[PDB]
Amino acid sequence: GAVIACHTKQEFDTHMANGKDTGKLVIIDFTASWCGPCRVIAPVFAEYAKKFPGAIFLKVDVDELKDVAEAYNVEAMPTFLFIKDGEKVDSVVGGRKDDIHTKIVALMG
Repeated sequence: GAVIACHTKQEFDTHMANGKDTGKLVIIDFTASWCGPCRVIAPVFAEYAKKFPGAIFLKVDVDELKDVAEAYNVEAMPTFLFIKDGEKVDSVVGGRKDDIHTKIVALMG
């Protein structure tokens, strides 16, 4: 149960495809190194990955994958997107710890 940093669009796509194929919830943390709030939520997101080995936890640095961030209309940092069966199903804008846990548990079933 580990957070996977996706450093290329190709890396992002292969893990996204794995989640779609296996029916697992995928949670993307859209983050930046300049971002204070992102730094704060980072260890919490890492801990969720350990607690939920049944879901896939991806990290996307918005300045590294500018095209992926744009595709997801990322307009505040951090933004967490929840993907299920290929589609966005939910989001959390900001380091809202409890909200993130709640949605993981609810969406995983």
